Amino acid sequence: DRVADVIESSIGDSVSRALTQALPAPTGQNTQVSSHRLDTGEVPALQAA
Amino acid sequence: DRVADVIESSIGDSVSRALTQALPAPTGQNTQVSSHRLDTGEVPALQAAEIGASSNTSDESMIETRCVLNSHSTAETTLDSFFSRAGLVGEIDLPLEGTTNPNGYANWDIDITGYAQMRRKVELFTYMRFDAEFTFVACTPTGQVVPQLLQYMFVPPGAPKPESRESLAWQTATNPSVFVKLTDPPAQVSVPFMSPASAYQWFYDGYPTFGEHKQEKDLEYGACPNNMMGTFSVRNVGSSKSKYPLVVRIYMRMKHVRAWIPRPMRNQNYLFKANPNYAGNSIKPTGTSRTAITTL
Amino acid sequence: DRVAQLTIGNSTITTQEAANIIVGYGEWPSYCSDDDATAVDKPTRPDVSVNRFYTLDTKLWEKSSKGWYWKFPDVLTETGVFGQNAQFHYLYRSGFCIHVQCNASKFHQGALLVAILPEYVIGTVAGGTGTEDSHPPYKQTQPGADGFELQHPYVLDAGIPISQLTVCPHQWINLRTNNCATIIVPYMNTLPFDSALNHCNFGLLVVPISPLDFDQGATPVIPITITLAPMCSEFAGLRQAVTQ
Amino acid sequence: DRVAQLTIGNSTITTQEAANIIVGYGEWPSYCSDDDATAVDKPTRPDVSVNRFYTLDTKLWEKSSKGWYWKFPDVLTETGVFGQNAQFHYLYRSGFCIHVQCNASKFHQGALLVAILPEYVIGTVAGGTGTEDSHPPYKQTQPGADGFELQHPYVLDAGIPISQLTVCPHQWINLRTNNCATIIVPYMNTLPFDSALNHCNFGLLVVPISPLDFDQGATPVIPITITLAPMCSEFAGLRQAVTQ
Amino acid sequence: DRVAQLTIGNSTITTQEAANIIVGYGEWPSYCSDDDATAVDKPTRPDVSVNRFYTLDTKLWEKSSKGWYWKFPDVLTETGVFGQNAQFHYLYRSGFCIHVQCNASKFHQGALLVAILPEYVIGTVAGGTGTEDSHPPYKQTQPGADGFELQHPYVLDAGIPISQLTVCPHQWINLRTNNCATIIVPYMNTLPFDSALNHCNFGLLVVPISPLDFDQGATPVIPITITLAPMCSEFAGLRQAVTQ
Ligand SMILES: CCCCCCCCCCCCC/C=C\[C@H](O)[C@H](N)CO
Ligand code: NA
Ligand code: NA
Ligand code: NA
Ligand code: NA
Ligand code: NA
Repeated sequence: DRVADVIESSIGDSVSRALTQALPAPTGQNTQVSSHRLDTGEVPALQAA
Repeated sequence: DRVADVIESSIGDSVSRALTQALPAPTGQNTQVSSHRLDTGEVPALQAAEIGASSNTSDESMIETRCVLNSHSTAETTLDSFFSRAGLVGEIDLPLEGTTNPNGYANWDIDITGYAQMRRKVELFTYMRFDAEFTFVACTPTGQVVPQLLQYMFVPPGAPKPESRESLAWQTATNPSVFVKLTDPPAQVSVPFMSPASAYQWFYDGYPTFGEHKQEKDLEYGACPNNMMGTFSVRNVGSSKSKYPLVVRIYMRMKHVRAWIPRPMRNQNYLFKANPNYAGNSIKPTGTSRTAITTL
Repeated sequence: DRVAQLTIGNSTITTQEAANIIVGYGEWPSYCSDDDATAVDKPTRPDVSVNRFYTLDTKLWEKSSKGWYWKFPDVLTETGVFGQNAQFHYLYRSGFCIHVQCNASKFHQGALLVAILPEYVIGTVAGGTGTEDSHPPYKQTQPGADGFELQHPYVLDAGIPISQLTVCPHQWINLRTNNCATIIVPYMNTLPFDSALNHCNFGLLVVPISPLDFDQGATPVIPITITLAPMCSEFAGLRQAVTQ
Repeated sequence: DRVAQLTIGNSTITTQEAANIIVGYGEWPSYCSDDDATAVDKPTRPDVSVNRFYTLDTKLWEKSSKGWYWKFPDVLTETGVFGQNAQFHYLYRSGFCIHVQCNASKFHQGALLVAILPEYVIGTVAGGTGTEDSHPPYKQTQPGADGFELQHPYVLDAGIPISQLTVCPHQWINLRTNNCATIIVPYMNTLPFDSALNHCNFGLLVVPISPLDFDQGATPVIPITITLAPMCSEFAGLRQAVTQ
Repeated sequence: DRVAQLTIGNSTITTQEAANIIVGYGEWPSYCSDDDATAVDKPTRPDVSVNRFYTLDTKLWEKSSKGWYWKFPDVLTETGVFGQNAQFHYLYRSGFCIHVQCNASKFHQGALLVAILPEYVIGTVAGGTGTEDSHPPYKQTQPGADGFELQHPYVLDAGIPISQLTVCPHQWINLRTNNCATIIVPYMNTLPFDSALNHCNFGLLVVPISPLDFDQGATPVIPITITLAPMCSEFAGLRQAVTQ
């Protein structure tokens, strides 16, 4: 009855897909206890600006 | 009781492990709706030809496609559709005066490799198994139909080939023969797959016999007896010279065809029957050429 | 997937720049069925002594090389225990695992087409004019382990286009990508068994489609080595050793 | 994650040295709500004919380049079917997928900052002394597809620090790491629709923060190509074609 | 597995070309049991102030270098808070996390053997002839943080073969593979605690087994840096600071 590319079409979506959400933050984040970590595979310090 | 490497051994497995399966495909594949895709990690367009496999990229992943219900048949590209068409494979002359079969009889060595059209098609595959339908169109060199009676005889390898029009071999006590007048419609007959092999080979990379293979015998390279089906003999059914010059054209139509291992299609002109020789000084490109690569 | 190891018999091949493995016509080598066979004598299946990797001669890839080819049952008929069985027995049957290896550097370039052409019949130039019905000599139709060089690669010395040679089990060795090609071939013939001496089931073609190139200073010697191993070898019809 | 493919319309982009994808302000382009709209006429949403990748001019990265910029609704107003719709219609709305590409070798070096600056208003040097109230010419505020070169990149030709330009959707092209930057921008303006001719929603800035460098002998021509695709394009207020 | 991060105390080490981590004799450093101890006074376990990464001097790898060694409790006795505790207390106990780092380029080559040899007693050449009972000076048996260079690496300056030094916790730095070696050593001694001044539990050996090499033009200065961190440090028997 109606062409498929029109049915499955997404032209018209008025809602903005947001990848992030606003969370409550009434105070500065806390710090948690940390111990030594001697391991391979996990590298928190290495980034890619 | 028995050594372990013998129990767990796999020597003897006669079943061929196949990685692929033949699926139904009566029509061309359909196209499904496709939308934009902006993401990392997935790259349909990128391939690696080194692997030796053709690109598996589909239309849908390269552009935004609509839905198309393809109902185009794939029936005309089956082996039977392709090969089941009679084509010229032999031509026999029976003139009155000359040096080519002037005694009212001829022996044609059964070989469909004498004509380019038919030959190029079959040489697309290495092996082929099939039954065939032979039709014999006879008339004079002008195309005139004459009231003459002929006898065609299939002489399997080993049977006595006729040495004259009145040869005793024409008694056909066992060989199959056909008696027709040129005024009757072309004789037609069905032939089975008569090779001692499981299929005919358009290419045989080897020699038929053992021993030293000297210069003089290189004539035998590529000659496979499993393809040599015998001789086709023709004659004027009589004991005197015919009143007219004749020609017999032989057409072949393949039926119930099986084919294996495709090969590159003939690139150069054919020169001989028993081999793929080509003119080394006239090696032409597969196709057309142009002035520059940046201009049509 | 870029790394691989091929172990068979008492031989192992290693590679860290492979491009998957091709299985000719989607079929693994196998032994002959009891209904596909005719010879009534019980065959010999030597296994480990013949189904192993044999490394044949090495070729040198030059900026002007045309390409080479090897006929297969043949290349091995005078080597190891496989050769002995191929000589003592009338009938032979087997598949092959072919591994062509050629490495360079990240600064060299070029592409080799490694393909398998069943029933690779060789033709001649017919005296140039095409009026002379000449035939290829024994030294060319069955070159042995030293292989033979192509004189007219464009037509594969057989009047057929190399551009279509890819309809056959093949693989490429693109120096910037991989340094070897692996092809597994099943036994292909119209007979269950055949002579390893008179008949060559297929031919291995190694042809440079994209010329080798590099700047002066980079090692100029770039070899192409051929290693191959029979698979599911079976022999029958025992007698004395025959060379040809 | 280093490899990616962007398909939209009848165009596809490939990359094997990417650095993820940035979605400006964490929002994907979308069409206008029925409650955010005012224009009562039904808009045109040409889809595939306008939402595809358009490749604008190429720039040459020199060891002394300062940087360039492109105003966006603008760069496309005279190209393809997008341009036609932008000219025939009064109102326009859309997001963009910007893909800046620039490759070199493992021996070249340098870093480009690719950023999106909304409402990128250009200022002038005010006659040098700062006593002359001069204004940027049409050729500079809306440079078209050829883009325009920055005269004082440190202040972005607008009296603002480039060192803080990273508070805007951006990405870097560090030759030793990636060879392209992909940024997806939603429609940003204080109005649901606006003129594609009089207003430029944002500007694309490509600026060398770490100078290009290499040793003599390595190819010296290092281009920077800009490819961009509209997304969720909507037009309204039809009339005759207007150029400006 | 090629990348890693070692965080301990207020120090962090990074690496992108590692070769896993070795844990000497399959045991992690631990504190002394209540049944393995004798000293009755309560020990000090300063934790974060002493269990952190200390980076000692850097050595230069030359095409003719023989190798160096460092005695361990020793190298740290005059550094940071670890040194202070080692001087003020009679008894000391601890394990170590040793990280030797040395990077080059994809065009340099060479291999260093980084090993830990417990109770590494140094011998002398005995006056060459072997008739003089000479002994190694304090400067050589306990070289401090500057380490000491081997005069006869083949015999490790102690009459034992270096070819067998791999029976000790070790790792290699093969420039074409990795640029660092990480070894974690537990406290090893026949006593639960001992003096950090008079006794050296083990020695760190860094020896070039495959000479460094490169073509003229590539940076010629290739340093080898030693970073190490104590683990589970415990001290007892407090008094005044003693240097030796
Ligand atoms: C009056 C009865 C006439 C009967 C004629 C029967 C003809 C049967 C012909 C079978 C022909 C098979 C041809 C197949 C292969 C070619 O001969 C080879 N490729 C030639 O090298
Ligand atoms: Na919206
Ligand atoms: Na089988
Ligand atoms: Na395809
Ligand atoms: Na269909
Ligand atoms: Na006769």
